[PDB]
Amino acid sequence: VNYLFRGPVTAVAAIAGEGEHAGIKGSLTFLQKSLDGRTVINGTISGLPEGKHGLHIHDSGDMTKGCYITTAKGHLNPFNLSHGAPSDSARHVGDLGNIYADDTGISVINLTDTVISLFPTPAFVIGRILVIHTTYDDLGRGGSPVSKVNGNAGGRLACGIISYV
Amino acid sequence: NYLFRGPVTAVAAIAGEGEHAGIKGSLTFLQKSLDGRTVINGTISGLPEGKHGLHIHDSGDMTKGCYITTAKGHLNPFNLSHGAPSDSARHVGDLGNIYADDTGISVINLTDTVISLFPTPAFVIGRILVIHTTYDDLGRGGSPVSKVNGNAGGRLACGIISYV
Ligand SMILES: [Cu+2]
Ligand SMILES: [Cu+2]
Ligand SMILES: [K+]
Ligand SMILES: [Zn+2]
Ligand SMILES: [Zn+2]
Repeated sequence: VNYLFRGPVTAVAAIAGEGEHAGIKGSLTFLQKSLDGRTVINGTISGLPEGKHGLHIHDSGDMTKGCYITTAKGHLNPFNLSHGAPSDSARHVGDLGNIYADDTGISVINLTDTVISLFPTPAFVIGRILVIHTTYDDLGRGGSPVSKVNGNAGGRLACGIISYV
Repeated sequence: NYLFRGPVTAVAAIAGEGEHAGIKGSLTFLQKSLDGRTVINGTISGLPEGKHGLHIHDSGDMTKGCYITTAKGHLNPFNLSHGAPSDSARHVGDLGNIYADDTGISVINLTDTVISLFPTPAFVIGRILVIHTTYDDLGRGGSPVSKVNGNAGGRLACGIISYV
């Protein structure tokens, strides 16, 4: 069969900020053993402001303008659902929740997801931008008009394209 | 499965680092239909004058920066030898040479029928596009890596091919 659909797939994202956030640097590894399997996500980021930060996969993979996303498209959402928590049934494919940075600015990313895919199914996330937001994802529960659009997590601190190892 | 329908648009943001952080460019890839031709357009600035190999590599991993010497393998799912874009024996990732003149500007307009923006075995999204130090010898160079990668030297700049 087409080798893109075979065996374990490993993907990575090099995460970096720019300008005043050029000190935010890290990486994530995505591992999915089989088409029907969960995806494990592991990594570290350093240089972050302490506290929670939304972690989302965007519909665009376009980084010609750095971490500035020109398109208005929003989070990766091929099933046209509303913004939710990773464990919610009403979520975008790109809704991976919050990560946490300690007071030294280190974040240990350690999570598993059953909605994203590293295989070319409709939930494919390769070739899209992974975003680390300024503040926390309210999981669609904040009562803000944009709570159900993107969790009201603010601007972008750092970005990277999810791609093949 | 929408990854195999309609027209697909992809982009690569090309950048150097270190002594070559002035190298900056972008390319757009357009493929209107599965198995249709792919049209490539863009520009790169800041390059040393002359010809530079342009290849899609097997890895998309940018986590060690662009200038590694660990990932020299071109995208080659069909296990052929390195060649020119028009050669019959070529890698999927073999896009030949671009040219930069004395301004350091390279203008790129290409059409390819080997790469794919759809997830067939010739899929190039999620892989690194590499601009090399010097020219691709198109497999006609006599170095022991002429048929492996065209003997184009190290890397000047990279960019991941991703969805628009
Ligand atoms: Cu977001
Ligand atoms: Cu090359
Ligand atoms: K073809
Ligand atoms: Zn969302
Ligand atoms: Zn080659």
